[PDB]
Amino acid sequence: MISLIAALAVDRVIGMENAMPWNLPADLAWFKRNTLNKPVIMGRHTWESIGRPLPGRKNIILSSQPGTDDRVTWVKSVDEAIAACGDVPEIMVIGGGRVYEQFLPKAQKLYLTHIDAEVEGDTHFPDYEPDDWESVFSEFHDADAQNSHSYCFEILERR
Ligand SMILES: NC(=O)c1ccc[n+]([C@@H]2O[C@H](COP(=O)([O-])OP(=O)(O)OC[C@H]3O[C@@H](n4cnc5c(N)ncnc54)[C@H](OP(=O)(O)O)[C@@H]3O)[C@@H](O)[C@H]2O)c1
Ligand SMILES: Nc1nc(=O)c2nc(CNc3ccc(C(=O)N[C@@H](CCC(=O)O)C(=O)O)cc3)cnc2[nH]1
Ligand SMILES: [Mn+2]
Ligand SMILES: [Mn+2]
Ligand SMILES: [Mn+2]
Ligand SMILES: [Mn+2]
Repeated sequence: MISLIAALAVDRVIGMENAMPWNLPADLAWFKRNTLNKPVIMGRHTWESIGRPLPGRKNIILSSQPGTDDRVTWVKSVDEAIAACGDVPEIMVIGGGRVYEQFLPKAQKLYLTHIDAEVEGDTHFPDYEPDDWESVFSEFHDADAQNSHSYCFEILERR
């Protein structure tokens, strides 16, 4: 099973200038809990944005060019990325925009954080057809002293 996990600001913005400009510790904790001990697939731009391997996960990087770091697994196509994960129950695709576009048709589950923040950005999460997805979990949180915007965690499953 393939799942996508992402955090979206208003208008589905996910990034600006290869960065995420907000800081929401509760969302990073949600990301860690839902990805730990699973393989994570990311594109090369997101690998450069993160800047180091994510511990406790098999890190698979999609790039057309040879890898430059043997602490992670480099693959050259979607099918190779999937095969490199092996026979696991759940593969997590962690972006960025172009990678989400390629895996969305193959995904059964979306883990989305909706952040109430207006962000100039240059990368968006793909348009997804709402009729194809059922919301199976949602949890709203107001802003607090650690998290400066309100946010909504949602899990959607393909119908
Ligand atoms: N808010 C969130 O949840 C979230 C999550 C992830 C990322 N982001 C943000 O998203 C932005 C990066 O997204 P992006 O769309 O620019 O880049 P991306 O999807 O991270 O990376 C695209 C790169 O991945 C490689 N790639 C993708 N598909 C491939 C394929 N089928 N075969 C081979 N290589 C493939 C290519 O690398 P080569 O050029 O090396 O071939 C391509 O240029 C940043 O702003 C980051 O902060 C946000
Ligand atoms: N919901 C969500 N939030 C994100 O921030 C996010 N980020 C990415 C890509 N970027 C990043 C950037 C940093 C870290 C990171 O530092 N993660 C640590 C934090 C653990 C914690 O804060 O408790 C990790 O071990 O996962 C992960 C992904 C992909 N999907 C996401 N999905
Ligand atoms: Mn092929
Ligand atoms: Mn197999
Ligand atoms: Mn949203
Ligand atoms: Mn806000």
